Amino acid sequence: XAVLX
Amino acid sequence: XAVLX
Amino acid sequence: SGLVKMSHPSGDVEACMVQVTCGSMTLNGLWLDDTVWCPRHVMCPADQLSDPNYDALLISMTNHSFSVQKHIGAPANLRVVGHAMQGTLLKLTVDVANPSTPAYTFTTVKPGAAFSVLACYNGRPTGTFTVVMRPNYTIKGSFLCGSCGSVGYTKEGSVINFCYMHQMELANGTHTGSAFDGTMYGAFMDKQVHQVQLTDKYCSVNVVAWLYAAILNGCAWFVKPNRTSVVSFNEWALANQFTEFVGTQSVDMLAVKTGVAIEQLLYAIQQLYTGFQGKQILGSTMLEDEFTPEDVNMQIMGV
Amino acid sequence: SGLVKMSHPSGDVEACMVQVTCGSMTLNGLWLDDTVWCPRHVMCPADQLSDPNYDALLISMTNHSFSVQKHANLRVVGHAMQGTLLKLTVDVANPSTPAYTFTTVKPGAAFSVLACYNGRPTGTFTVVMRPNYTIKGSFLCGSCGSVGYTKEGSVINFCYMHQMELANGTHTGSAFDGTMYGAFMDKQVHQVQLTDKYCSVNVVAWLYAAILNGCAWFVKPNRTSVVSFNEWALANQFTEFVGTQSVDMLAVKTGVAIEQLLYAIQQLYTGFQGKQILGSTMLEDEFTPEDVNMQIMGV
Repeated sequence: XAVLX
Repeated sequence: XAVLX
Repeated sequence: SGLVKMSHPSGDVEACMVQVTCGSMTLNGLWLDDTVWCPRHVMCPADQLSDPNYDALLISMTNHSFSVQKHIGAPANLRVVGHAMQGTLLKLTVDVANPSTPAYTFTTVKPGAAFSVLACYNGRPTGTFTVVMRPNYTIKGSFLCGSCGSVGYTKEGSVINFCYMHQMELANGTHTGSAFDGTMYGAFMDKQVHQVQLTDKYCSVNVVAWLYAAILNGCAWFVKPNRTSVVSFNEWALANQFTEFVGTQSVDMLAVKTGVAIEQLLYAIQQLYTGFQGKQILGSTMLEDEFTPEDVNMQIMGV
Repeated sequence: SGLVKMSHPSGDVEACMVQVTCGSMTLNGLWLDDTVWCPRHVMCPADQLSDPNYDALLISMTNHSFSVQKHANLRVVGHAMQGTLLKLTVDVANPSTPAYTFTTVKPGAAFSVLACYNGRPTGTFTVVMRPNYTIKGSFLCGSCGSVGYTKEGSVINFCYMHQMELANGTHTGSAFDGTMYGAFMDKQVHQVQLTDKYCSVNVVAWLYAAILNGCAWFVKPNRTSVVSFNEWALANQFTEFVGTQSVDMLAVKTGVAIEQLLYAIQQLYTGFQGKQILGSTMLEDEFTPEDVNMQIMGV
């Protein structure tokens, strides 16, 4: 889930 | 009532 | 959620703000090329506020009566060599073209449409925010005294479309000002008299935008197979404090992406208008009309 | 209400935005004097996003690995890693660097954000640092390196550089000391966030805003002390209330004591019972006491 932008 | 700013 | 109140970068517009003074009155002006725009009430003495004769005041003036100062950014020495009235705005001419004049137009904005405001005091930019122009031709702004002449605009690529110049407070936190054609939004007049406002109304196209955002976020319990035609909805709208729904390309983009048809959401609005009956949508108990289809397109999706 | 989501004018920060590329990755950077700051995740390639080993990454890099552009052209002549950020040095000093500091923002405090894509400023909004050290923003792919800041007189205080989306509509980033808000790692693993909470001091401000606008139906003589409210806060998802001079200002102008609004909070939290305030049906905690002082009063 954590998405780097 | 209307207030000139 | 993913949705916030997003204004335009204000740098371009910051570079056009000037302070305009006349007698003892000081307020903000907008410097484009050789013209400085500002509210005509900068001419009005305090004891004339409730009933100003602007024709007589303008007569009383010479070019000498007005002075313009640039406080921020590139400093400039200006001199007015011309003064004229355009509706509720002053249009002064100065001897120096604004070196930082952006490509621009003058646009009058419509109910439901969002614009960015640069709030200024004494020629100095102090904050920005976005407002949607209300169906009763007012805005729910944030302005104090000294704020007059603060400007509102939209952008088209690099072209700045100036649409608002702040004039007055009609009631607690409800404001109006001029388009640059010199017309006061809502036809309110620039005198200190109580002036009643029309009943406000939900902006139908924005509510639909908001429901699309809900669906996009995984919230679509309000979505039924049922629908209302635009025309059906539009006649119903006139009777229930909703503006008429005018479809646009970006709305159609939402309808496509979500697979949910416009008319379905209009049917949904029928139902919801009375209350959500204990339920919420993103995540309020009331309809939301302060976001446009372009906000949703922009902030949630690519465009 | 007279309360709007107000951000600082963004001109000052616009002139500092640039694009930074390294490898496949492209994102935004902040150009202040001779340094360009950007997220260190600009280094790693697609299939290491889940576990990068940034130190080994840094080594494999040279000054030639990074490309910096103002969308002049900028030559990077040094690279260093500071926590979760890259500190690049370039051979040209930004001619319009504003007076600035680096300061890390606390939960409840508001700041302005310049959303940027490919080094192009595309818009501003204000946000409050959540009690769980995330932010509710509007950030899409291409967004990283976007910058958040407050302003004091002429001095811009940079407090935020955008890094990642933890879950739908929920974001985080680093302070300019390189630390991440709070402790989140810049890798694409699933990461659990603390439970968000109402910012008590801000809700109090909002209620003072209501009173100033003549909306005061929720005010009663009843009071709850700061100490009892804070014990109640713990069990009810509110932050500890800490008074400040700006709140004190609001109390003096309205004549309504802080602890009357503490009591009213306790009651309103259980339900607005059909009524509105300014005019919502739930508590607002995204306006600070200084917002209220500024937008409505002096001050």
